[PDB]
Amino acid sequence: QTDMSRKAFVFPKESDTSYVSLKAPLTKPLKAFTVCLHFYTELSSTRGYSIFSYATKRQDNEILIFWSKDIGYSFTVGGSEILFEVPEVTVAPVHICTSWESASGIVEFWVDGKPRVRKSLKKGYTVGAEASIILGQEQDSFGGNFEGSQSLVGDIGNVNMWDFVLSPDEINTIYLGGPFSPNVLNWRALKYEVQGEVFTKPQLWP
Amino acid sequence: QTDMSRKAFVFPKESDTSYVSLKAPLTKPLKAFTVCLHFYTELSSTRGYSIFSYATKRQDNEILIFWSKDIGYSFTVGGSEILFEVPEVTVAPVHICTSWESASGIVEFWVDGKPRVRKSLKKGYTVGAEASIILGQEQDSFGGNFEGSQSLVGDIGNVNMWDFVLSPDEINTIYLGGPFSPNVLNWRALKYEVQGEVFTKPQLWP
Amino acid sequence: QTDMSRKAFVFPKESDTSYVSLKAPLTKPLKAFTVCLHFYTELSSTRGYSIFSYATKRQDNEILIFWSKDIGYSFTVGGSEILFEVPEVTVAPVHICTSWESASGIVEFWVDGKPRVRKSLKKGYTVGAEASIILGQEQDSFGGNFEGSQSLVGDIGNVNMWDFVLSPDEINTIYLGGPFSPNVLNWRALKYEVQGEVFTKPQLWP
Amino acid sequence: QTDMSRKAFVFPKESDTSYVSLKAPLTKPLKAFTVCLHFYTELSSTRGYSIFSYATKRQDNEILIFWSKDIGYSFTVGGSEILFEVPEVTVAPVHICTSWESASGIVEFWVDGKPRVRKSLKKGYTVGAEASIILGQEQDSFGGNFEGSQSLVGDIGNVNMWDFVLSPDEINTIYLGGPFSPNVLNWRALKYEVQGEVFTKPQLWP
Amino acid sequence: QTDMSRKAFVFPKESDTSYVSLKAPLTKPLKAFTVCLHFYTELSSTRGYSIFSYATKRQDNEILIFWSKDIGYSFTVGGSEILFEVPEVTVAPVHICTSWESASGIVEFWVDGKPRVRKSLKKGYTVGAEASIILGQEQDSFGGNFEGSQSLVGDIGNVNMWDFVLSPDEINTIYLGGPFSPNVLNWRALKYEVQGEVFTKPQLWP
Ligand SMILES: [Ca+2]
Ligand SMILES: [Ca+2]
Ligand SMILES: [Ca+2]
Ligand SMILES: [Ca+2]
Ligand SMILES: [Ca+2]
Ligand SMILES: [Ca+2]
Ligand SMILES: [Ca+2]
Ligand SMILES: [Ca+2]
Ligand SMILES: [Ca+2]
Ligand SMILES: [Ca+2]
Ligand SMILES: [Zn+2]
Repeated sequence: QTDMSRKAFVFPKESDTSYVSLKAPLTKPLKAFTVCLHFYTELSSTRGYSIFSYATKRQDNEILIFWSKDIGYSFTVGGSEILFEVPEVTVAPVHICTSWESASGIVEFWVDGKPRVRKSLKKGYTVGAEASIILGQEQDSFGGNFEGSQSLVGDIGNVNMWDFVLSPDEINTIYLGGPFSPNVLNWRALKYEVQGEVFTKPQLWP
Repeated sequence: QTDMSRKAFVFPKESDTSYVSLKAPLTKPLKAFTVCLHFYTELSSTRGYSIFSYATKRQDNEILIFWSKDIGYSFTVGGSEILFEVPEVTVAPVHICTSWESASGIVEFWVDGKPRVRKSLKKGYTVGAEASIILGQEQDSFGGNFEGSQSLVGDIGNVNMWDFVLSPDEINTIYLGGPFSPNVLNWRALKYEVQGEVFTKPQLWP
Repeated sequence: QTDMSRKAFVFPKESDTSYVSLKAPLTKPLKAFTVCLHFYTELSSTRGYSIFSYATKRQDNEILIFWSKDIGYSFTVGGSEILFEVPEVTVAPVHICTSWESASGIVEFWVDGKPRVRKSLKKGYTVGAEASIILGQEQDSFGGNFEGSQSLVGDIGNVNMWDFVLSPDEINTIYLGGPFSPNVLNWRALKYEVQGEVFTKPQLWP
Repeated sequence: QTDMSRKAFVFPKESDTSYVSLKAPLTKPLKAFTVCLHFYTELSSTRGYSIFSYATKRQDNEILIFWSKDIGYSFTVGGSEILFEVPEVTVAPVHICTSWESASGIVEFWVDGKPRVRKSLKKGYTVGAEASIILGQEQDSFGGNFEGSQSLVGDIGNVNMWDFVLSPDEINTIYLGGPFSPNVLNWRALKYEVQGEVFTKPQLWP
Repeated sequence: QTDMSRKAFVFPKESDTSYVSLKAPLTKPLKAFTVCLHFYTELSSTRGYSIFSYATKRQDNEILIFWSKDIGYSFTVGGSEILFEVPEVTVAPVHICTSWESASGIVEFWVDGKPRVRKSLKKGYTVGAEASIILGQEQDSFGGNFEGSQSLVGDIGNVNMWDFVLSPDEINTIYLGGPFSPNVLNWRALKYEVQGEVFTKPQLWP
């Protein structure tokens, strides 16, 4: 349990061996979640990259937030993908929150505190809770099989996860700053293991 | 009967089966009206879609607010249409207010609190009081004959209707969300029925 | 003799029969004038139109403010024309003031409270006192001979006229909504006759 | 000497006969100077024009501030020219200050209170003190030989000249019109002669 | 040892002979550093130029901050270059800070107080302490071999340097004007030699 407040993980160049493994108190399967995080990369007009990679022993893409060049954000749950298209890239750090709810299939995707349209994905599914949660690489197997062509080059931080859907008022707090207590991954009480070329530095964003 | 304040209807996937039917205490046929609503969709550069479908047994397009692909807003009263061309799509929630007065034929169309020029439509006509008012689908018959290629995919809310023409000052109060009470459809006391895949969630816009 | 404060004339369709004639209490030969007004039309990228038409029995274009397609504002006194070119159309209400002085020939043209450069027109000329002053149409004879393809379609209001050139401070006050006292035509004590399809409605601009 | 505060000279049409001669109480040659002024013209895309023409018996362009069509501002000392190119023309009144110091050759050119990069011209030169200073026309001889295709059509005023280089703090005050006391030409104590069609009117700029 | 507060160096013309050489008693090789400065030039869309050139006998580009036309900022440590692409030039003074740490190889580049992505250069290297630190020219040997085609034309000032990586809050303090004390180069106690056409003038930036 380490407090990572105001610090981010830095992956300064492309590799297939640099990653952070985040440990969640494994539990019953999830019927809903929210994941929020900050990241900052120049890779967006060049190639695609994984932002957050959650795999189970039986599904490598159990939850995957990904940037796909010439498209925009890619969001996948239990192997099924949906797109949130982005016509202009930002040259600045980005905050995202994304959520999924089994009962409705609704996915929300929030970029710098502003919502995309609601979309539909994997209504009725359950997300497994024996997970391998990885920052900086895209998993093709449980805890492994990374591709350098999907590695994250740049900074990522403030990764928090909850097992329910945050309301728009709660998102606004996470984006602007205020008190909250994530119950799956908490940045202020983070259990993690680093591997390869990854550094811990003061965050570049407010 | 339900205060829908801060909530919206969500239509997360294309279909011809998902809709909301709004119930008005309607008695007197209409010689004037104002409709205002907020909606959020990414469909605008892909296809046309219906925003507000008001149908009677004599005229399926008695009041129709529609987005026409590569044209802009389409406004229909008693089967006759007028266009408000839009050169550039805004991809963000939009507030619209539209009004018609039979005496002059004057139509107004307001987008995010800004007026379009006044136009003329159906001077002398009377709009039927026995109506089916639908969100999410376009009616080709009283309460039905929907076409999936005209469904709204996204969120709609703050739907309000009056049986007279709001003044520019009153429109501004609606847009900034000051106190009002509509006399045909009131979002703060709405009676409605839901069909198919539609959800009620906290509104995405402020 | 009517206070038109906060109201505008609406000309919702193309025609050669809808117009307003304004009556000055006057008849003194003009050695100078200023004309101010607000108007709102969506015609500007499609065709030309008359904005303010002042005719005497000797000269149909005695004072003429006109929009000419692909050029911009055309301003004529005593049948002689000067242009104030406009590269990009504003699709929003516009406020204009224009003035002329016989002694110097100096013309000013102010758009949304901002001055165009001073130009020269008809130095030494006298503008006739007995006039037909028309809104909505362009006159080719005293009080008539209108051309439908040059009709104003949209709203016009706040029309005022003085028999001297307003200073830049005075125009700034008129634009910003301060106090002023027109001595030829006064929108707050307006004597007029309407013909054809013209309506009086709350103004759309603040 | 008259106080011309709040007034500007107006040259309403092209000519080669309209100009204003400004009288400086000059004696000792100049080893530095600053000239500031406001001007407003719409000529900038169709031809060049003189802004401030200072001539000596031995040199017609002893100091010349000129607008070169398709280039931007042209600044000359003792017949040697430097350019401050302008990619996009502003169609609004402009305030300029420009300075030159013989000890360094450094030229400054400020446009609407913002400094261009410093440049180099005529280091060690001395500027003649028996001068003909004209507005409205470009001198090819001491007090004459004007070219109509180089005449200023528009307004000019707030013309002030010191025999030293103003500091950045002082320019900011001259742009803000805080207090200042020029020692060569003082718009508040101006001695001048007019010729041809030039008018004095209240300034268009605030 | 001069207090340069509120002054800048001015290089008014392109040459290969105008430069400033900054002196300080550095003894310890550098395992980290930060440099900050203001500069202002109009060269950016015409050609490349050197902003801060730090050479050792071993390496002419030991630390080099450089502008490359049609590309952006170039940052070099020990002859190894990284780019920070800039597609739209800022035609105004700019403040930059740049830092490197040997332990991680992480480089930071901040423009007008906002950070670029973190990149990687020369992990494990050491920057030599016996240096030639030049403004105004780019070094191809220890203290010389200047190329006029890489000369800086414009102003530079507020040059400071430290032997450690400034944190984000420390950069804020510098950019926003708070008191600070640098430990390698200090604008308030600057020792230097100058050759050629270089002037000291009041700074053009705040
Ligand atoms: Ca995978
Ligand atoms: Ca993969
Ligand atoms: Ca229909
Ligand atoms: Ca249909
Ligand atoms: Ca005509
Ligand atoms: Ca006519
Ligand atoms: Ca000359
Ligand atoms: Ca000449
Ligand atoms: Ca070199
Ligand atoms: Ca070189
Ligand atoms: Zn944040």
